[PDB]
Amino acid sequence: MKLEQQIQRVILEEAKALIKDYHEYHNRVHLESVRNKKRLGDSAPDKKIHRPNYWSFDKKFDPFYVKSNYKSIARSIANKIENRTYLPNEPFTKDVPKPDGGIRKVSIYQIPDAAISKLFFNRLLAKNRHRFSSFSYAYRNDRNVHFAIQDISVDLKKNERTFLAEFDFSDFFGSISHSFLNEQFNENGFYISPEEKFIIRSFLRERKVGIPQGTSISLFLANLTCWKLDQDLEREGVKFSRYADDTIIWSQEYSKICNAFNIITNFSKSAGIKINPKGISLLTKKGLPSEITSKNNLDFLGYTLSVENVSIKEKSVKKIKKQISYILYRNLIQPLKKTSLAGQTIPANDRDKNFLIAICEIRRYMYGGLSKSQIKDYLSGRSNRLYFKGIMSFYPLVNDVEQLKQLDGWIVSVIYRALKLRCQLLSKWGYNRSHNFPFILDREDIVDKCSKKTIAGRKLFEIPSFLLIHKALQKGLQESGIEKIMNP
Amino acid sequence: MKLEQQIQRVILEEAKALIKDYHEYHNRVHLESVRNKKRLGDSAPDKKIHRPNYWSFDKKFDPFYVKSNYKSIARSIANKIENRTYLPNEPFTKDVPKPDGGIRKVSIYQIPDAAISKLFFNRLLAKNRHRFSSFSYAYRNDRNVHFAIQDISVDLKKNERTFLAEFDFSDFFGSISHSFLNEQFNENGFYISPEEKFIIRSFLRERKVGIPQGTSISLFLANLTCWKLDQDLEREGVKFSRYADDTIIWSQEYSKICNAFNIITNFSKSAGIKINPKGISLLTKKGLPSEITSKNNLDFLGYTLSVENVSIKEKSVKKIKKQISYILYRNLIQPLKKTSLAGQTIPANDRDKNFLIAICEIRRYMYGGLSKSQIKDYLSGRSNRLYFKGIMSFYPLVNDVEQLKQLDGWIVSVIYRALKLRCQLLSKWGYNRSHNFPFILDREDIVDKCSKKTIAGRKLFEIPSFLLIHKALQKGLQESGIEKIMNP
RNA sequence: AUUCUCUCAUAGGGAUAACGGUGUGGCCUUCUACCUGUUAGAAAUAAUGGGUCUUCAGUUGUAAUUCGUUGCAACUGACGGGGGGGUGGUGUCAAAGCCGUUUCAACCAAGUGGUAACUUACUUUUACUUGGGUUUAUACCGUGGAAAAGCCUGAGUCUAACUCAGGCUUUUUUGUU
RNA sequence: AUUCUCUCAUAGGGAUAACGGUGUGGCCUUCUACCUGUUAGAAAUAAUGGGUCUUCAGUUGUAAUUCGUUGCAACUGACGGGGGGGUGGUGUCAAAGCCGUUUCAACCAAGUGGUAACUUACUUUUACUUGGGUUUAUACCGUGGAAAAGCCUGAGUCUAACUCAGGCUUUUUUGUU
Repeated sequence: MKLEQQIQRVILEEAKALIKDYHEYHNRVHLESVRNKKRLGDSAPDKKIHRPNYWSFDKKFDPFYVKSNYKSIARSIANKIENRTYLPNEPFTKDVPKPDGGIRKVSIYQIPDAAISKLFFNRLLAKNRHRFSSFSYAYRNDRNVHFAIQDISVDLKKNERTFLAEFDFSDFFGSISHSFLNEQFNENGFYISPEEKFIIRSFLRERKVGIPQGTSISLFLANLTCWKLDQDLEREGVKFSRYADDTIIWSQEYSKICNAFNIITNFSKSAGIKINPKGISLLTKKGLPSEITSKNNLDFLGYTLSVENVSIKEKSVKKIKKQISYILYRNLIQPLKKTSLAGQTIPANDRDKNFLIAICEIRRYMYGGLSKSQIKDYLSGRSNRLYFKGIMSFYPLVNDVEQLKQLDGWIVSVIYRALKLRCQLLSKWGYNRSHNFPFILDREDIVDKCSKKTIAGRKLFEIPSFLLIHKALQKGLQESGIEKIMNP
Repeated sequence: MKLEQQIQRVILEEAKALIKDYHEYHNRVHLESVRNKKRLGDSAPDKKIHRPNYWSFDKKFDPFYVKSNYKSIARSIANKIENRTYLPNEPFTKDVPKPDGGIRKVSIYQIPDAAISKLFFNRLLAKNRHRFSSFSYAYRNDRNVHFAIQDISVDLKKNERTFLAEFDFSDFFGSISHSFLNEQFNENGFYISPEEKFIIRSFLRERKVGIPQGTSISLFLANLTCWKLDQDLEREGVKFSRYADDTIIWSQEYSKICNAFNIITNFSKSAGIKINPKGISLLTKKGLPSEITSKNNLDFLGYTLSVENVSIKEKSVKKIKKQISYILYRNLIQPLKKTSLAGQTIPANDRDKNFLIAICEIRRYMYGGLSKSQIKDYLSGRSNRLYFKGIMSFYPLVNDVEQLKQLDGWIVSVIYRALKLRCQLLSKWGYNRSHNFPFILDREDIVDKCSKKTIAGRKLFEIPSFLLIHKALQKGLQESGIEKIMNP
């Protein structure tokens, strides 16, 4: 297997994946434009197929061009690597404002460069996995981060007291001396081949100071750079997880966390660049008090972890509520708030197509489109597999029944209120439908009525419930684990 | 995917693997009997195809019977699991004498029970991998134990003073209360499903006290029973590895090792059964002295690990020498020590077929059959892949050039001496061949002459060298890692 | 029968001789520096049959250098143990030493009180075979078929002896070849 | 051209209109409790069209029990928020409270100084769609072909005006369908 053939395969697969994503993009845009025409009538805006802007910044950001000449690109890249002259082209960088007031600098390399990065740095990560720490993730959406969450959750539940602290490694990775990185190349038993060292040094030479964040090379270079920090924190006995440019360190002892702070600074001085906490707190039971500055629950990647349970962060709950409310608004209010309702089917005959579309959109967003019979069949044993899609799939570890029950109530209440406003708007337009099915139900009846309603032999009006899919998620976690339910 | 179908697949695959192994066994026996006929002439023993004894102790130990009625076996096993009456049949148990003076009780379950054990306990180990420790292995031949070795090796090289201690958990797993095991079923975030709990309890009920060792269920149950010991040792800051019923705990601090001893004592008390050391020592540079009872090098699974290098254990070197010496003896002396040399080709015309067979046997044992051109192409870059088979494949981490150089000298010397004895014996039988090629070379010439010799255009007289394949092993470790060279 | 198929199936029924593999060589194709006859051929190469090195470290010169280092020469420094018995120089006031010269030893053995054996072997596991796939020959485990030999039992004539029937063991060819 | 093919190839040449995908439905097949018309049929079922629950905790009885627990009934305990404005009881010496009664609110909002909008959207990533595979219809991105309309430029007769040629933009059908 020659290197040129390997580069060919990698570049071609990356290009094909991007092409497939764009094809599905424009197909989705067309299907949605057809549905939106049906929804907003003549007011429906016209389709607008966009192509990513960075496709034009360089021709090699474009999947279609790279697929046009991936053989020549791979040929030249292999020759440049063999002659040790290869240097990656500049990536597209956009500065996104971090909510904490910082700046996260994304880097989108060109398809050839990204392909080479994956080919080599996935190999280096696989070859050196046992030298790296446990809970080290390059992205804050990585599916494996929940393992770290699980650990902290378990610890929080068991430990009488859990001291925690947080750190921002953003500036560390923005400006870390590449000479320090190079000093780590032959330490901690890392198996880095000479050609791999050339590719690492080439991607670093393309940069000037710091490691590119959010890239195929980020995880490996971070682990290689922070290997001594990880070793010192493990020798102290604290547990830690690095996700992107954030690090959480928790322990059962105050002295241990203090010494961890000391370790981070010894590492900061040795690296030439400082690491600053977001800082330190104690997590205890809600009833019991604290001696040091403390909070009841930590917020860790969309989870509010407490000594009593794991729940969804209020920001994440707000996002869920935003999506559900906008589903209902888009399908049941926005069309009726236009200047003309021409081409928009007005509900009649005890049938609202808009309400079915909205309930189904909410069901897709939450369950992934599952029926309550499917979920109950999984919960009973009748069925041995239930696909776990939707928003709850991203919160597999939630065990807060009260939160999900409250969100159930909120879903029902918002359905009632939006339907009432839809009736009011319809009546303004001159279509009395209050007595009809979708607008006559009282709130304390919606669920029941919609549960009984059937169309095409399938109950497509049932109001989706977070608690049912939570039951299923708990069973699926106890039967398959986290990794098997966050992707099929 | 129903449970019966899953059991069917597993039982059939296990039976087929065993059948394939037996077929290859008798085919090998025949090929070797043909070669041995050629070697020992009329004195050659007759073939004797054996079948494993345990195949007859129960019909389900026999792969062929299980393949005969694997459908009925799977049907009944699935029904028994669903009705929660399944109980594994007694395994075959032979008590082997451990060199330390102990007894290792191996357990060979029947093909159905082994298949079920794999099906469920591999799932459990995968689903709970992140809850387990790093260096936990169920066999002392597991390919991943070398990662643990690598870790300690690195530590030894970097640390001045590496306090080590060793522990025997043999009696712990021989008699651990199954109630303690059951108490751990709902701890450390372990995801164990109800059916998995039934299967664990069934395999335990089949036993009475302790965990079966050397089985598919050994690793998981050992991790589940020792999870709190692992957590305590990790909080202390010591690093440890459990291989089978052996545990090595190392640290850079004496206080940490002493506190680890205290932890093991407490865990022994909480389990109702004691854990005894083999005990506590300090590993330092060869030149520098020590305070406490100390040794220059620890012996860990075929490795003599020192602060200066990693070498092969003297017992393992003895084993290598035994195999090479017997190869030469069998092919060059034993046939000539028989009563009659009838049917045995006597060397003449400057060709010794026996010497070629012996050199090729040694090459297979050492290199795996590689040519020195293949190894030099890998070492140079001409060739990008060299399969790593033979004895050195089991010692991928050796970096002791002196040991390999000494073994090179020993190979050349033993070749010379065995050839000289072959010449003497041949002359007794009345066949003077001292002037001929295989009996004329001086020791300090053997390699050179054998290097230049060629047959079929390929140099199959070259004396195999440990150091060349060590160069190749080092390059392959720096290019592919441990996991990729211990199995292709 | 280890094949194929039925039984509310970790066990039992049937029906056919096949099923499952092994070494060699062939094509396919994965990667492989240089120099060469001699076959084709118009110097483009291919199959073939002979040969050479190919690694690591330092020094120095040179080019790049984001000051971690990197490409190229080209010079030497290693690149095949240890032990026993004699014997020469060294190399010192003696002597350890350590240079080399010859003999002994199949290994353990640089050791045991002593030293032979062993590979379908001993064993804490000391464990694996030649990049992936497929078909001309030589085969293999089991099962089936055929023949021969030996032994035992029973029946007919019956002093002997002969014939028939049943059972058991062993050895040879083949359909997979 | 995003197809196919050549150049010692991160770039350039050519040749053809195709390539790459999407929703629906069909078969294949993975797993799916019970009760039912009405179609086939001799009660063996299949496609169909309607309906019910299916989870968790405790108590008790019972069977196993390696004393961790496990199968089965069968009884209740939860199993769809919060807020604002009025209003009844409670439930106390007042009052917090907390039972229920009606209205308001699309969400954020249990809040902002104020409250609307928004899904190809905002964003630290807030990220994904209905078990696997394949073909009748409706399509999609790009490219190609055809037609129509508009604008600009040049040429001939030339006051006008007409004709031709070139370029640019937009909109419609199809070969993939």
